[PDB]
Amino acid sequence: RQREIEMNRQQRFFRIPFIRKKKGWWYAHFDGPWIARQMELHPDKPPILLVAGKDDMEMCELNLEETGLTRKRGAEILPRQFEEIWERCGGIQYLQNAIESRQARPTYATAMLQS
Amino acid sequence: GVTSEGKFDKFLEERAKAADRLPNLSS
Repeated sequence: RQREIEMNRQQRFFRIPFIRKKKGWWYAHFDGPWIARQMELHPDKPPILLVAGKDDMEMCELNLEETGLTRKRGAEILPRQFEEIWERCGGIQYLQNAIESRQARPTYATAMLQS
Repeated sequence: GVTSEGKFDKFLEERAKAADRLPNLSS
């Protein structure tokens, strides 16, 4: 269910450039303190989409508080700024497939697709 | 403690490398 998650865990969204010109971008959706979705967009490359469970080995293992993301001015973004790019890159089908195959850890994002 | 933010930095650097195996859109 979406509201019970919502009403207990703040959903927070971040984007930062990769270190060395055009930069690649690292996007994240934190479901409370722990990452739920990760998206990596490099110039002239296909997107990398990552969801908790299936892609744990490629995803941030730190608690949000530990990352320093909340203390980097300009890193935090609107939910919709993440969502629009996630959806444009095929993130809905990606997560849905992960759910279907029983590879996705239940998060706010999967609750969003339970609709 | 900012060892953890160092850790986040190292993490980002390895992720940044994870795309060099991907094909270019241009060719």
